[PDB]
Formats: sequence, C-alpha cells, structure tokens
Amino acid sequence: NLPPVICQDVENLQKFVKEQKQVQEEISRMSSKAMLKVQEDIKALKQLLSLAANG
Amino acid sequence: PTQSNQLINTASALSAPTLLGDERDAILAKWNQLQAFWGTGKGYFNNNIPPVEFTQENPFCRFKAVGYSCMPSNKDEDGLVVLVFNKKETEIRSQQQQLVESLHKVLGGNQTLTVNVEGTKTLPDDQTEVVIYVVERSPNGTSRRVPATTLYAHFEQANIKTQLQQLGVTLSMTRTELSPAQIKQLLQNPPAGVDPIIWEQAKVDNPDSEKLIPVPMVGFKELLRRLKVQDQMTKQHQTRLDIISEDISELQK
Amino acid sequence: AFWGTGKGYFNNNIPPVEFTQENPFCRFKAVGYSCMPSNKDEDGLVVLVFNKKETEIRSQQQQLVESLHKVLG
Amino acid sequence: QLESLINKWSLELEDQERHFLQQATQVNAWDRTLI
Amino acid sequence: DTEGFGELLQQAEQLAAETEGISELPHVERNLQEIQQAGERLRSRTLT
Repeated sequence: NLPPVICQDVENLQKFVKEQKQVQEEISRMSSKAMLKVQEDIKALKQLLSLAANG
Repeated sequence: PTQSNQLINTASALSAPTLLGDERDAILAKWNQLQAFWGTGKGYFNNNIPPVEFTQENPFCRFKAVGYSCMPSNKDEDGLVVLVFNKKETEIRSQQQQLVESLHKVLGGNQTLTVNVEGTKTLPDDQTEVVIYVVERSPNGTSRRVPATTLYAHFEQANIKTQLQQLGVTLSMTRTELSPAQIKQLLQNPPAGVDPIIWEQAKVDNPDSEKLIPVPMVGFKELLRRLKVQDQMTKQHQTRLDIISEDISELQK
Repeated sequence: AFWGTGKGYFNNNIPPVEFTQENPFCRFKAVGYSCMPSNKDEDGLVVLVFNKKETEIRSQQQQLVESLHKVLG
Repeated sequence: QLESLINKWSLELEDQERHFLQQATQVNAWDRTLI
Repeated sequence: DTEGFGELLQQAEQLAAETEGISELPHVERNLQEIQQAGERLRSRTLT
C-alpha cells in the first residue's frame, strides 16, 4: 500500500544503483602503468640527452 | 523565498513527511533520505506540494569530492577558441581545408577574415579538440588577431552555434587566462552541492595556486570522465617522448 | 612652444600654431607613479567627488542617499 | 517490503561511498602525476 | 631501488672532460693504489 509513483521510483533507484556499480567496475579496470611508463621514459631520455650534450 | 522554501521542503521530506498519515511516513523518511544520499529520485512528503526532486547536486548526495585542474595560460589577444567535434582527428586533419572553408562561411565569408587551425588533439569516445584563431586584415593593409572572447561571443550567437553543431561541434570555449578578480570570484562560493568545509579546505590542499584551480568531482560518471582524459593525456605524453627519442637519436649520431 | 603657451604665427594665409602644455616642445614635463585600483567591477564601487566639505556630506548623508536614489529613478 | 530494499541500499551505499572516495583520491593522484 | 653508479659516473666523466685543457695524448685509467697515491701526492702539496 504505497502510491504507484513511489513504486516506479523504487525501480528507477534499482536501475541507478546498477548504473553507478557498472561505472565503479569500469573505473576498477583502469591501470596506471601507461603513466608510470611515462616516468620510466622521462628518466631514460634525460640520461640519453646528457650523454649527447656532454659528448 | 524560492531557495528558503526549497530548503524547508527538503528538510520536511527528510525528517517529517506527511503523505500517508501513519507509521509508513517514518519508512518514507528513510526512503527520501536514501534517494537524497544516492543523489537521485523524489522526496514525497505532502499531498498538496510537489515532491523534492533529488539530483547529484543536492547537498546530501554522498558521491562528491574536489580535484584540481590546470587554468589556461593563453591571453585574450592570442585569439584561441576551442571547438570540440564529434569526429576523429584523422577525419578533422583530412578535412582540415574544408573545415577552414566552413568556419570562414560561419564567420559570414568575409574577405578581411582568415581562419587558422593552430592544433588538433584527439579526445575520448571518438571526439577531437580543435584550437583555432581568426586574423582580421584592415583596409590599410595591416593584420591583427581577433580576441578569443570576441570570437567566442560570435560563436555563442544561436544562429552561429546551430551552424557549428551542423559541422559536428559538441562544445565551444576559450582557453583564456583568468584575472585575479575572476579567480578570487570563482573561489568565493561553494559549487552546487559541495559542502562549505570541503570547499574551503580544497583551497589549502591546492598544491600550485597560480596554475591550478579546485574543481568538484560528482558521481562515478565524472571520475570515469577524468580517467578517460588521463588515458588520452598519457598517450599524448608517450607520443611526445617518441619524438624526443628520435631527436636524441639524431643528436648522438 | 617651450613655455607651453601662446601662438606660433608663421604665414598670412594659414592660422597660427596654438601652443599648449601638451605640445612636444613644452619643457615643463616629467613622469610620476600612481596606484592602480584593486577593487572589482562586481564590487560596484563608483566614486563621486563633491564641491562640499566632508562634515557637510556626512551630516547630509541620508538626504544624499535619497537624492542618489532619485537620480537612479 | 520497501524497508528490506532500503536497509539493503544502505549497505550497497556504505559499499559504493568508500569505492567512490578511494577512486577520487586515486584520480587526484593521477591528475598530479600527469601535470 | 636500482638506479646505480653509472648515472653518477656519466656526470664524473663530464666534470673531468669540462676541466680537460685537451692534450695531444689521452689520460690513463689509474688503478686504485695509484688513486690512493695521487690523492696523497696532491694533499702533500696543498698542506704546504
């Protein structure tokens, strides 16, 4: 015994909780190692530039 | 009166709804609280008043943080207006002369105006950021840049904006420098649904106050939007390190 | 021209050159610093200078506010 | 009935609220690292 | 960590090669007991 609109908003929230959890799962599949490899490369290319400059 | 009566309706919906007239209104208070915390749904609280419509900007929405962002460092005289397209950068670059012709016609086709593309940059979900500036040539023979605010105030005209959208533009902005008046005005109020304590603290936690501004993060759909830009920026850092490696490979040779 | 005043008479068919203190050859010139304003356009600050003493302005201040309100329609 | 979905979506909020804050701190760190 | 001495050696060779008033002939990579002697054969000139 509730207004039918509140029953529809209970279905709307059951959809929204799944939409947020699917995005929370899509975030939980990113990986920093492409950006860590930019720091790997920045060290290496600074060292190789110093060998070139000093030479 | 609007904001005060909205606050009174929100308080009434979250503590003391009067929709059902028995014990079930205490379960309705919990239902209105839950919807407000999730940032979605409707606070039903009386039979004579519209329900409180809960969005992710509502104060009680819990999916909120603040996170930094670079301010722009190009001047209004640099004329830099950004157009984001629902197109791939390989389409934008292969159409680039036809795009310049089309933007020139959206500037009325005037023989004193030249449209220039300064750069293009791939964006998430099959889009492209395009940086443009206009040059005006005067009737004495001199040329000037057209200021970014002036060029943007042409593009935002509804009859011009509708034509940019017919070229596939999704978003239009400047990349202009902000004055001390503007920075000290934007910071002066908490953004819609951020708590004041979190908004004042995020001015202290800001690690570079000349280059960076605090920007709200609201729901997982904004976190994923940042992470997609971080992915795309990581690839653009890599694409620059590839070129720096070819440059150093010719230096040592 | 050096004093920044008077009239350069030089032909019978042309008006004289009228010399002011803005004329390039006027010698009584220097440059000196001034503070720029540090309030915003959104701070709404408009200055009105009056041909009145501050003791008159303060004692008339409510009548001045009424008068400025009437000048704002 | 409804309250057995409420008390469930309390526990499924008190789940996601932590994942959101941990993902927000991770995003702020990776924004600083890309700058 | 794993970022060893070769990074510091690359700067050591620079400090020598930006003090070299370049000879006609190269220099000798002294062994460690000539290094100890080159130190003391120099300290015995500074401390006079």
